[PDB]
Amino acid sequence: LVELLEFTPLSFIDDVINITNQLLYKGVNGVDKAFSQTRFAKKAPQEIEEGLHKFEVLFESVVDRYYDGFEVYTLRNIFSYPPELKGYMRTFGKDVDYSITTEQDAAMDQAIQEAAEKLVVKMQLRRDLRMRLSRKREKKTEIEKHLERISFLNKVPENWQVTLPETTDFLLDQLGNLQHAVKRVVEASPTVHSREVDERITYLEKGYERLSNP
Amino acid sequence: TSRKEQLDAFLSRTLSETIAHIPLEKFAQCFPSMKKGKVIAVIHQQLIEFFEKSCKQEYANLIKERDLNKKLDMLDECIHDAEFRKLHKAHLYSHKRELLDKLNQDLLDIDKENEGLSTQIAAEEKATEDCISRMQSLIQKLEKTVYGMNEKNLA
Repeated sequence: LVELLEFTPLSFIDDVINITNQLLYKGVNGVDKAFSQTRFAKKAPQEIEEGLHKFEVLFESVVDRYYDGFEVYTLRNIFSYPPELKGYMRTFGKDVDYSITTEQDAAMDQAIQEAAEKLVVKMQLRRDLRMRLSRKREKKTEIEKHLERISFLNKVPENWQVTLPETTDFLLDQLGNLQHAVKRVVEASPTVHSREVDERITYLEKGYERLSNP
Repeated sequence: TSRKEQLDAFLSRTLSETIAHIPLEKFAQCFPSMKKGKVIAVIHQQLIEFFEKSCKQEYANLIKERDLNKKLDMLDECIHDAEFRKLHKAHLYSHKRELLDKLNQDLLDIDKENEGLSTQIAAEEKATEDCISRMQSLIQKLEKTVYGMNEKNLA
């Protein structure tokens, strides 16, 4: 009974209020995006931001007041009972008035050992999958870091003072090797660090450092 | 009237009163310079519809996820039973019933989580493959610029 009265309501209430809050802020963000479709956006950016912020403060204060009213009434009126009935309330026998045979008590025991088998197997899959995803994330982030580095090399300007042919042949040779290394990343299992890729880019950066030597 | 009905009715009154307390007139007051009252109203109407419908959908789901109806029906019952008495192995099996309910919930939750996981992976694959094709043609573009520096040297 007291699990039901003192604990069951709590996670329900928390969820309802929390999802309401989130939806209020998704609502406000949809409003702001809509304003950007109007002629009014360009003309009145500060009025729109400040008004929408005022409306948000109000909307939040309305949700806070009524959803607190909601919290109170479910804890105090729905998840409550008349305390004069305390002393007539069963010594816990909804279940007890109904016979349960020994056959069925061992069968429920089977249906628990069976679903604990399913869950152990599935939890192995989740482990395997969590680690796969941890890798692919690292690898994505690493590769974006590398893409940014060569993009930067692509936006460097020739700052007009005489390039040595040994350096330009060294850049061409490293670019060649970087194609091969970037190709090996895509065709094979992801590692903690694509070292050859990283180093040839580092050589490329050093090459370009030498060309723009102040 | 049942508890589960009392709750649902109150939760709807909460939402519906929330909405009544952010009505168009207060929205429009926040933007004094806007003359297309029509546009402001369409915007406000789309807010209220998103919020209301999304709220109702989420509240339906949490109510099922948390199994509240059975619970509140049991409470009504536990109070009916007490009235009846004021007028006029077992708890083993109930635990086992509760535990089996829980496992079966858990088995459904990890199929879902594991699906998310498999999907999130597939997106990580596709995003690194895209970053690599971008890498491969940036490399070709750097190749051209370096040949071009050599070609400039011949003049």
